[PDB]
Amino acid sequence: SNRPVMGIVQDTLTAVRKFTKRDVFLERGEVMNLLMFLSTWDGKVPQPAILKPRPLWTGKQIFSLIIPGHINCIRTHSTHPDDEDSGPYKHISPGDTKVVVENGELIMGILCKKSLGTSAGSLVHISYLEMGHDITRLFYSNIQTVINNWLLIEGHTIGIGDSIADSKTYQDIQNTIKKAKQDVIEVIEKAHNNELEPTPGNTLRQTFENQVNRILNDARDKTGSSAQKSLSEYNNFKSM
Amino acid sequence: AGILFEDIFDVKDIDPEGKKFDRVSRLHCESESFKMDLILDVNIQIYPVDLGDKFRLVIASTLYEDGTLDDGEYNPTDDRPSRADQFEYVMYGKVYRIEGDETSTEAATRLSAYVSYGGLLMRLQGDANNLHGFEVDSRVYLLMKKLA
Amino acid sequence: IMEPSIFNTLKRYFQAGGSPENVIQLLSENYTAVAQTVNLLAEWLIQTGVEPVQVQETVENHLKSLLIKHFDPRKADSIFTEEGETPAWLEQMIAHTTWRDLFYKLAEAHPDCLMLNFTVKLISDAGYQGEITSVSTACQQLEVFSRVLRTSLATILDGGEENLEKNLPEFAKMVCHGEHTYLFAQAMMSVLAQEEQGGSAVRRIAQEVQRFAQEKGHDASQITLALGTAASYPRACQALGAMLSKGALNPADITVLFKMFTSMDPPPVELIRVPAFLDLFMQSLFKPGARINQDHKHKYIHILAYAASVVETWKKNKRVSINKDELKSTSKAVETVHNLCCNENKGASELVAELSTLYQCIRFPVVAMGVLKWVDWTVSEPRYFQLQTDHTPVHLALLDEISTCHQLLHPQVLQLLVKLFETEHSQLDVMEQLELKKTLLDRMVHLLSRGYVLPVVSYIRKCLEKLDTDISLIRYFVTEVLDVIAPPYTSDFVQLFLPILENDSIAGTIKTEGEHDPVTEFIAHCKSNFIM
Amino acid sequence: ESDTGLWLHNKLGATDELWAPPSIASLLTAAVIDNIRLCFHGLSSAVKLKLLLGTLHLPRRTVDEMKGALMEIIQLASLDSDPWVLMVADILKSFPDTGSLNLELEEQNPNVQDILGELREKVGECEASAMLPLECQYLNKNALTTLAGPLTPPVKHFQLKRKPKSATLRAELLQKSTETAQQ
Amino acid sequence: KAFEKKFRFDYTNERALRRTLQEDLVKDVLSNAHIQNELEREFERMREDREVLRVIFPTGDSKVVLPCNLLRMIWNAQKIFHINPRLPSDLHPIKVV
Repeated sequence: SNRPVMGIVQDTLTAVRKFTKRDVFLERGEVMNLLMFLSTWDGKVPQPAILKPRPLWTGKQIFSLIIPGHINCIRTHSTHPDDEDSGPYKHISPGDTKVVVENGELIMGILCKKSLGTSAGSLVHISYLEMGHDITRLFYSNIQTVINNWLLIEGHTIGIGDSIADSKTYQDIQNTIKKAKQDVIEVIEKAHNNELEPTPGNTLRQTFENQVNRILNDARDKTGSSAQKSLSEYNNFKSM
Repeated sequence: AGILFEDIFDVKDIDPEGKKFDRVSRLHCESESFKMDLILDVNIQIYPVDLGDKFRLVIASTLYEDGTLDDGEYNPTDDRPSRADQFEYVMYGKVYRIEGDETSTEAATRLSAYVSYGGLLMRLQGDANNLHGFEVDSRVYLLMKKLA
Repeated sequence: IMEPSIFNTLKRYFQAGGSPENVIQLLSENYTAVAQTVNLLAEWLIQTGVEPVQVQETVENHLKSLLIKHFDPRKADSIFTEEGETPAWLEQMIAHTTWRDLFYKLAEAHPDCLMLNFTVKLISDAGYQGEITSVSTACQQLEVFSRVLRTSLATILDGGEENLEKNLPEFAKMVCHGEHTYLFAQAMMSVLAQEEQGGSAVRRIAQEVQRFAQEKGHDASQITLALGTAASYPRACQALGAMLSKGALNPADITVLFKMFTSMDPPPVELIRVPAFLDLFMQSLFKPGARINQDHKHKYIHILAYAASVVETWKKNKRVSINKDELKSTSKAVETVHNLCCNENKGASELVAELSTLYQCIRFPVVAMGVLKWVDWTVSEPRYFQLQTDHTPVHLALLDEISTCHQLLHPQVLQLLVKLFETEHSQLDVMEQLELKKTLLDRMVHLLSRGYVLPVVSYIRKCLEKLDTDISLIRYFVTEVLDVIAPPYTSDFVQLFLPILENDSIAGTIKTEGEHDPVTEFIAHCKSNFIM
Repeated sequence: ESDTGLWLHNKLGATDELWAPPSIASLLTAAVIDNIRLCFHGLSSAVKLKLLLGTLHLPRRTVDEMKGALMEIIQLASLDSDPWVLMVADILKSFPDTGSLNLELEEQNPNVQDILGELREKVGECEASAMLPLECQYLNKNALTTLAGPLTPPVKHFQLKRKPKSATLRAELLQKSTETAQQ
Repeated sequence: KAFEKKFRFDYTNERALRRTLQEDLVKDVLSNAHIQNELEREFERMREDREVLRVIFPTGDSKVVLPCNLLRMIWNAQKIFHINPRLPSDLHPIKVV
């Protein structure tokens, strides 16, 4: 399928997604600790993104140090709004969800599995084609080592606090379940009294079965959507 | 001496469509006089910017006032007098896009320069007479300083 | 037919000399017959054809201009007019000043400065000061422009609200062509609006001109604030100037304003009554999206309440008695309405529930205007009509409430209704579309019931005649209107309602009414009213 | 700068536009104004009009810095024989000093006299069913009574037999709201 | 019409050539008609290719696998050679053809 098969595996992927966010800043000591693990580092500490108040490197600078040679790719983050490229801010992403790697340096964007994974046209595939293949081996090794060693400082977990929504969300879920259950019951009482009419193409029992499955699938989808609007951006399920 | 742009802006909006990141927020600012928009990502933790502030913003090709044109390496021991001592928030980044209201027949009037400071994005939409010093894929500084 | 060139042949005839071979040949250049007379006889031949009507002379003059447009001699126009003579242009402007010089100065307009000057002076000599101005750019020379502005203002002020829609573009294309002319016109508006004895119409015309300036591309808010008294208090006016130069709401700017308000030294209330400011307020507050961050929200509501609530007594340019005892109720109403527009609870499970509180709120004019704008921005969303209760009349019931509790919003209500009526709704059933049109016509009938009738019937006639709509819709409109009205009939209503009824489907009105008689009663009353 | 009159005629001399062009506060610095003050009688009337209109678009603080030079430009503009320049100077003479524009605008000009007299008569005779301003769609009932008198009733073009079905619709929806509120 | 607007390289316009090319190349294109003939011929070839593609792909999709990523290579050339695409270019279109 003319695509890479290696990709970036789970934990390194999550740690690099959290790493390349816009609000990630690194102290000088942490920057030196991270740059110690780059095999392809020429020994020059980059100019910080923040100089005067607290010299503070952004993680995107370290990842640009990772990215080899001078490769250029444009990808989209997994949560990139589809209505973002229509109106304004199509080049200055408010969500930082537009991955642009330019002249071998990560300009912007958060690297999900659609940037570093096994999808065709990803960063690793272009690194394989534009650069060599030993260089891509170095790229994989550097990503793994330095992102794990930053994950030591950051830390990533999952717990029972990541599986609990606030009481308003629970009330919404229970209200939706009750409404769908009552709807199924009234569909049943329509079916008993022969007031249900058969859909053209199948029997009455299946017009009924199609109705019940449709209502229950709508309930499942609505409850799932109402549940996944309440992660508060720190939920580790959402992180993964 | 090496300054590409200098203007006084006024903070009008802080991330009006919600706060995407807790440590960095974008400021929708208007110029005091030049009638230009500036959308700027700033670290709120180390440098809090409140709504309604007024600040000077000076894009400079280099911090050294002689225009010595450093490469961009981190030199914390260089005691050459830089312009950063006049300011309080210095961001170094590369300008990656200069789009503008242009036509295939006549010139561009309103330019829009895009610059990324590591990952912190800044769009400067102004007139071509003020954004003429910007060049695509060059290295610039920020030099913002709030004032009453 | 070389006779037609007597003049130039003359000086080449008495003083030919030398070798007059070219002189004889140009004396011999009209090799045809008397085709000048034959061209006039072409009209006599058309007398046996279809029509050589006065339009035949018009077409001859049109071909005249068509072959004239090649030369149209700017080249010697300045020389031939600086000759201080030529009843040519004077006579043409006396007789044929309809569109000849109009197209002439619409063609090039850089040269022929003296032909243009003579045509413009003759346009000034015409009675109605500026109708033949061969250019809508007649705002360059002051003695002409001031008088044209005066006569146009007289025309509009004698016209009224009906003429407010027809004459205002023809008046604003002049005073917005140049912004120095805009400054002159707005200064005149300010000086005329200094008086309280009829200056409200002048202020309204100024506001419409400013709205057209905002449409066309002016940053005319700074001029508007410079003309006003708001500049006497500098910083608030400067904040307003920046905010209206950006056309958007900044919470910092409104906090700056709010710090100056609700104190013991408020600014004169005419600084906040500018309508574009309130329109931006509506845009930033009552859009179905565009959330406001819950902290300076009460400041927004208080600013709107102070704008639309307080009174004052300017006893010789000073106030001595203002009150704030009803802006608490206004703030409560606007806060409730904004909460109702922010909750957006799916299919109005709550919008239907709190409809009584909404009816209580829409008793207020600013609340009604905000709800009207919100319903405009909600219903006019494409693919909205997929929730159906009775083809979704809920927001249209709010339209009815707005039309009921007030009267000045009726132009906007009718504009929204006709915008929805003209809008073809895709992905809907054709019968469903027809019943949606029926609901909109029911709303129009409700508007007709509360006094606002003449524009509605005018639009019904316009859509029956021009770009004609379905005749059944007009039949239904007539049926519903005549089931609720009957005896006395002001003459204007009869004059406007007669032709749509008597022409084009008499028969469809009466099918099964019986107990109350059909249009026959209206016909009898129309016979009894007028003079046959 | 050098040849500043030609510079003004170059940056503002596009006569095809008659608006105050944007970035006019960026084109009007105190040094530039002081360069204008000695070559003010040379440049054309259109560019001069653009300059006088752009002097109003400056921020308040910049005007308050060097209002004396602006007043000198105003005084030089009031002497010019051009009608537009004279009128705009008459209007603008009070802007740098007070902040508000002039409202006493009747001397030295028969045009304003004629327009104001005719329009005062017209406005005095045209008070019947006056056009309320666009602000009247917003302020309340008693506020409108304070501003521009009471509410003018509509013309009763007919008589109403029965209320239309919209009354039934609002009654039914009020009943539905009552029934939904108690759930 | 979109195809003709995007691929024809209209040479008759002065200001577009002034903005896109350097003046020596502009006068080289505007003076000679042989170069104009060659540009017209390459647009003819592209119309032929359009017809061939529409025969090949009856379904309106163009996501096709090809060896050399030409857009990415053009972008790489731009990034390597420091184009600054605001300035008029200095490559002769006949050289391109």
